[PDB]
Amino acid sequence: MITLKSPREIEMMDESGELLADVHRHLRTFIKPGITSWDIEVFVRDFIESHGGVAAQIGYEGYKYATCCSINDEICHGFPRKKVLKDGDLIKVDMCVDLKGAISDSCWSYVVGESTPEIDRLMEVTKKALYLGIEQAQVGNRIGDIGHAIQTYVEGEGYGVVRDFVGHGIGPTIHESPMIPHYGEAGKGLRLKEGMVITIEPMVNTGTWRMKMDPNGWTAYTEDGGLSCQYEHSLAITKEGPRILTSQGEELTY
Repeated sequence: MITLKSPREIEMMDESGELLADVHRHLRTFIKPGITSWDIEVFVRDFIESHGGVAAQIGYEGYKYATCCSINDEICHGFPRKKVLKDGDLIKVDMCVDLKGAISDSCWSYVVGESTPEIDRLMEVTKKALYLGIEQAQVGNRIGDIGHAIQTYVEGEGYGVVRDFVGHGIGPTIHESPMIPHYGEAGKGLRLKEGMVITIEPMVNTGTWRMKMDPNGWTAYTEDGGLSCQYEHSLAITKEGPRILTSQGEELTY
């Protein structure tokens, strides 16, 4: 149930991740005030599919979309909808790609139009946090090292680290064991081994880390109305150290 991938599998997951990365790159100019999150769904789904892939979230546990679009105080699992995006919206776009059977997952945050100081700071903290996480993903370190790197940094900046959602393994589906919490204690619990493929995907809130659920069973809101932010990568645990499968270019450049 935690499967270890072979070099060839990892390779294909890397090719899957390049297509998803490429969708993210194209989102940088497509996302603007006046579009809806439904337009993002349509565009992402057409891009993945016209390049041979399958949007792996469709049918996952009944989910119907290629994408999650979580706006502002929505933390994760927002539905793309025909609601107009505005100046100042912070939208997290989550998508998964299955390219010839190989899975990649990656959520990236975008600010729509003119940003604010509050949003520029939150996004830069969340993204740093992802990368501090990824640093801890070495063969031999343990899963709690990843949570401890993230929580210490996020909390030191004044923010809450969501707790109710966590990273996970990937391959052969979009969501496998093991769990990767984004808070925790260095040196605990499960040990990372070569050939694991996982996501790191901290969700960071400006105020409490607590959430409430929408009636739809999927979408989560911050409990206090603070903005929430997420960045995610898929990565392979290797002897060389973490190989980021969904990289969009040079790290922290984007």
